[PDB]
Amino acid sequence: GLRAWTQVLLKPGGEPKIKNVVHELRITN
Amino acid sequence: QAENIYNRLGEDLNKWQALLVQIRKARGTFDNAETKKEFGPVVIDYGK
Repeated sequence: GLRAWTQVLLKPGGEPKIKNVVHELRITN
Repeated sequence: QAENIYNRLGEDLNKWQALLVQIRKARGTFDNAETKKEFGPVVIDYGK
């Protein structure tokens, strides 16, 4: 499972998923 | 009128500080992360 999660970042193996990320912009001041 | 505003300000240090604080609050108010404010069941907001 650790190997599979590492690959996903990059059947008994498994396959997790991923969430989104904090990406944005601002001009506050 | 920038000249009229400067004349109204004069040269008071307290006046300058207050003007800066008010300008900061106002620049905070208009402009934000979102585009159209949805304040109410019918929302009109201006991105342009």
